[PDB]
Amino acid sequence: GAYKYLEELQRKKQSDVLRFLQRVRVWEYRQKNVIHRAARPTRPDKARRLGYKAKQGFVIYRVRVRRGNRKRPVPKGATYGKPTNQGVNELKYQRSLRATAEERVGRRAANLRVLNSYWVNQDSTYKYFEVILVDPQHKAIRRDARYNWICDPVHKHREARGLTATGKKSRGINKGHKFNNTKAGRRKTWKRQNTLSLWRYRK
Amino acid sequence: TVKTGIAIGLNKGKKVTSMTPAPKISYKKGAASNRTKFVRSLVREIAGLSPYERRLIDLIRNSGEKRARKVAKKRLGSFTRAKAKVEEMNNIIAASRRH
Amino acid sequence: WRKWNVKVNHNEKRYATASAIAATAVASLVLARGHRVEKIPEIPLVVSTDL
Amino acid sequence: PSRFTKTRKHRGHVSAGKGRIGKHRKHPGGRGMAGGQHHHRINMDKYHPGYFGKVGMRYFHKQQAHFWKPVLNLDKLWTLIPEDKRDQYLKSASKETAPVIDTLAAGYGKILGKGRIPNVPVIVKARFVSKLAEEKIRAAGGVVELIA
Amino acid sequence: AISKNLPILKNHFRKHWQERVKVHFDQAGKKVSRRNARATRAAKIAPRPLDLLRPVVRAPTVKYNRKVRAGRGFTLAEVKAAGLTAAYARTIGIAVDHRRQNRNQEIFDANVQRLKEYQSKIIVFPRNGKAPEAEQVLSAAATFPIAQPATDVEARAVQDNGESAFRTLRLARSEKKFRGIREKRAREKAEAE
RNA sequence: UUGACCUCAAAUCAGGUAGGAGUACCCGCUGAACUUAAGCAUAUCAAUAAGCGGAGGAAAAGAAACCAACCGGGAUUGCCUUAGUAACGGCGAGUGAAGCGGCAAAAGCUCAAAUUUGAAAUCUGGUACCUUCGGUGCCCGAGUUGUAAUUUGGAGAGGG
RNA sequence: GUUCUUUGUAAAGUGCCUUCGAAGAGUCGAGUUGUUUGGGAAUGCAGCUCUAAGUGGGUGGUAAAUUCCAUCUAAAGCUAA
RNA sequence: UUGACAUUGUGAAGAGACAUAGUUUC
Ligand SMILES: [Mg+2]
Ligand SMILES: [Mg+2]
Ligand SMILES: [Mg+2]
Ligand SMILES: [Mg+2]
Ligand SMILES: [Mg+2]
Ligand SMILES: [Mg+2]
Ligand SMILES: [Mg+2]
Ligand SMILES: [Mg+2]
Ligand SMILES: [Mg+2]
Ligand SMILES: [Mg+2]
Ligand SMILES: [Mg+2]
Ligand SMILES: [Mg+2]
Ligand SMILES: [Mg+2]
Ligand SMILES: [Mg+2]
Ligand SMILES: [Mg+2]
Ligand SMILES: [Mg+2]
Ligand SMILES: [Mg+2]
Ligand SMILES: [Mg+2]
Ligand SMILES: [Mg+2]
Ligand SMILES: [Mg+2]
Ligand SMILES: [Mg+2]
Ligand SMILES: [Mg+2]
Ligand SMILES: [Mg+2]
Ligand SMILES: [Mg+2]
Ligand SMILES: [Mg+2]
Ligand SMILES: [Mg+2]
Ligand SMILES: [Mg+2]
Ligand SMILES: [Mg+2]
Ligand SMILES: [Mg+2]
Ligand SMILES: [Mg+2]
Ligand SMILES: [Mg+2]
Ligand SMILES: [Mg+2]
Ligand SMILES: [Mg+2]
Ligand SMILES: [Mg+2]
Ligand SMILES: [Mg+2]
Ligand SMILES: [Mg+2]
Ligand SMILES: [Mg+2]
Ligand SMILES: [Mg+2]
Ligand SMILES: [Mg+2]
Ligand SMILES: [Mg+2]
Ligand SMILES: [Mg+2]
Ligand SMILES: [Mg+2]
Ligand SMILES: [Mg+2]
Ligand SMILES: [Mg+2]
Ligand SMILES: [Mg+2]
Ligand SMILES: [Mg+2]
Ligand SMILES: [Mg+2]
Ligand SMILES: [Mg+2]
Ligand SMILES: [Mg+2]
Ligand SMILES: [Mg+2]
Ligand SMILES: [Mg+2]
Ligand SMILES: [Mg+2]
Ligand SMILES: [Mg+2]
Repeated sequence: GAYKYLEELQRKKQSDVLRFLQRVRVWEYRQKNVIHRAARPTRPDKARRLGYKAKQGFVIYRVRVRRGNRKRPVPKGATYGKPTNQGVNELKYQRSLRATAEERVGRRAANLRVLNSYWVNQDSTYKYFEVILVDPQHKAIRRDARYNWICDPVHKHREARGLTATGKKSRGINKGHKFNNTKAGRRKTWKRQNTLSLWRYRK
Repeated sequence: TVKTGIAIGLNKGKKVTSMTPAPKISYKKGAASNRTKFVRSLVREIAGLSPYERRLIDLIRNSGEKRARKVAKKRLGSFTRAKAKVEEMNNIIAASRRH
Repeated sequence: WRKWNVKVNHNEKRYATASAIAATAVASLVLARGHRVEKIPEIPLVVSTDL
Repeated sequence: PSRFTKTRKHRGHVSAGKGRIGKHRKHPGGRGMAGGQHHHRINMDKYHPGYFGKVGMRYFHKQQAHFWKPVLNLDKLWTLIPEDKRDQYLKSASKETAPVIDTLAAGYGKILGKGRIPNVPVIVKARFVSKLAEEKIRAAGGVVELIA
Repeated sequence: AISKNLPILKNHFRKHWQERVKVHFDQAGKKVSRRNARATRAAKIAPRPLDLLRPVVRAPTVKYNRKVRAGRGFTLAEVKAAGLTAAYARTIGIAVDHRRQNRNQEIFDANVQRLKEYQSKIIVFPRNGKAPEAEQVLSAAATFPIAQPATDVEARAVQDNGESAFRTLRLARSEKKFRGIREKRAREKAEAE
């Protein structure tokens, strides 16, 4: 199959043929609207290991988001409290640009369900992503044992809740000593270790 | 191994009649394979070398194999990868512009 | 979260119930407790399993 | 119960037992463990010498268990044998048929030597021993058998 | 705020802790609830028991390896030896664990024996639907308990080879302690030009 | 001249879908100061309040890129414990988890990466009929820039 | 429990021999900045710059070079109590 | 405000090295 070649070819992003390619595409996308419907995946090998399928009900969307830090809003940089909180300008934002990308298209296609998304390009100002989506009212999907899970209401806006692959990353859901803090879900486990538990027969 | 049967020292621990289990194929998640070998070989020669890889084989020729690692170490993650990277360019060099 | 229940040592607990069982003999005690047992055959008053 | 509580006894007196002059105010000392090195130092040194500063080495990710190793003294030792079974061994201090005692099985890690076992053979299976315990054990015709 | 000869305390109540007090008034309730669930599962689950066959397993770490404990499931090995595939064993009320491994023969056999007893002490009804009602034993756990293996005998002959336990410990600890130094002396002298 | 294709549009085009509300509990973002330190800035209050986006009857987590260092264990969640401990800390005030053990409940799995290539074997829709949460015939259409079968690392595949 | 159609020149399970055994990239990882954490020469998260490999890769709670060993199999997914 | 790196590509003359072939850098 050709997908193995595509996969390998794509890890050579500074190879000559690839940065010609990167160069021409990144100008074209940037011309088009910030969110625009993609006609087909430009990385079909990436799409398809990430859940995509060539049948009606599957959708691709290309979106770009600004790069760099999060400038803390606040009029004139004024912070009105303690010095530890006086920063404004080296402040970073706990979600990935990919998450912003997912969220902004998911909103644009609220009949759809975000399934996953993948990086395709960047310059100094934007990162470019394609988001692979599924339409859970499409009968082709509503059948399909493998995908129709996406049809249940627990999966409305997974991107808004940190349940897509990026989201699970940033929430830091992983097994181990490295993830004690966030893992069962950080606020949840905080609440746990900070709940006072009293028995009828006091222990 | 064999454990000594006491509670300190070299092969500290309980003596148990041993078994050694069938190998797990997870444990071979790294192995090459003919298909990958072929495809990677082919891609390489399709697409050529990246900028830092070129700066690399120059240094190897013109400054030795130790300055090469030092730069490659800064470029890549770390030292072990630079080891393998220099090592790889070394064999591009041999295989090609030589024997 | 006021303390509503109370722990009692299981053994001290039994000491008590035993003491109480013991005292259900002792007619004076049963009399003093209310309980109209002057006209009963004997104490402990044991009746047939037919009950 | 409130019934037996001194505040019942203080109703009708002005200051509730807390003084007309000194009063009962919110936090004169400061709060909690404040003043430690200043207005509360006489009480800290004295009653708590050792409080401030550091000693030895930090140990990151210390797993208590590593060091699990309860001690049992010869003191006892025979208690690890059930008493009915026990009287039988005392009488017939004997090679060829001496009691086995798996101290690890009983949940001890080391045997120590507090004091005088009878002059009767024991076979003692343990992970560690003090030099002494083994000595005393041996002087009764017994051995330590090192397990794990 | 420091006075008398009192021990120094650490009562962590500086957050809005009253917003997070769970007092289990529902102990008795949950118990009832919990029991009802079991009566229900039992009834739904026809003659099956309420649990799966679990293997013996020696527990981890220096502290508990004395004891033996119910495992998760049975290792692809143990099942194979007991004359059945795992896909079936799963439908017969036996837990199987693809990630446990056999390094210990004594435990391995124990687990194979556990399986032969189970197989012999169950009956498995024909798929058809003849359903020859057979009364449920509720606990695979109670039916096939797990005992600690007897490791010796009460009494025995004393043998004293002479060389003491204490010094062996000491020496044993020592050899390890200097194992590398001694090797560096072995290396450094190997380069005897 | 006629017919495709790619990309892009338009219909009050055939059928659908999102918005708002609620918000105890839940998944995220963003984010204080009062306060405590007997002053105070790091610290603390607090990864709390207020502000924002998103779900359900629970949610989230989940079949190990885990824990261990044992004679090893074996998805996740919770309780008892670990422990006011290891550790963090103007090492001040203060803070502070995890592995083992017992217990509640238990359950396991599918994709991607493979030539069906002696036969796209797959699917939306329209339509006619029927025994209508659906089936069948037919016709447009999707789809080879890959829709089915097969395989998921515990394995597994091809020949014998 | 009953009854009606056999779904099949269908589908699945197991033993031996041989050859194979594809396994997720602007990711892992690294520097730095900021935040956060009990996590201490850096616990997680994120920004910018660098950016892998395949007997490889991650982890092994003191930075580093060397040599081993142990243990999982990331960067895709569903799931009752 | 100032520097570096990324956005960043293509020729030409002149400098800069393996130390008076052209890969590389100003
Ligand atoms: Mg389309
Ligand atoms: Mg403020
Ligand atoms: Mg700060
Ligand atoms: Mg630009
Ligand atoms: Mg924490
Ligand atoms: Mg109490
Ligand atoms: Mg009181
Ligand atoms: Mg009272
Ligand atoms: Mg009174
Ligand atoms: Mg008075
Ligand atoms: Mg008086
Ligand atoms: Mg009075
Ligand atoms: Mg008075
Ligand atoms: Mg008073
Ligand atoms: Mg007064
Ligand atoms: Mg005064
Ligand atoms: Mg007071
Ligand atoms: Mg202190
Ligand atoms: Mg004592
Ligand atoms: Mg508390
Ligand atoms: Mg407070
Ligand atoms: Mg309640
Ligand atoms: Mg149960
Ligand atoms: Mg039946
Ligand atoms: Mg219409
Ligand atoms: Mg809403
Ligand atoms: Mg805050
Ligand atoms: Mg307050
Ligand atoms: Mg103050
Ligand atoms: Mg004050
Ligand atoms: Mg003030
Ligand atoms: Mg803080
Ligand atoms: Mg709020
Ligand atoms: Mg609802
Ligand atoms: Mg449900
Ligand atoms: Mg429930
Ligand atoms: Mg769920
Ligand atoms: Mg797995
Ligand atoms: Mg577990
Ligand atoms: Mg100080
Ligand atoms: Mg303190
Ligand atoms: Mg805190
Ligand atoms: Mg348990
Ligand atoms: Mg299942
Ligand atoms: Mg993988
Ligand atoms: Mg930092
Ligand atoms: Mg923040
Ligand atoms: Mg940090
Ligand atoms: Mg190292
Ligand atoms: Mg293991
Ligand atoms: Mg999937
Ligand atoms: Mg899920
Ligand atoms: Mg400039």
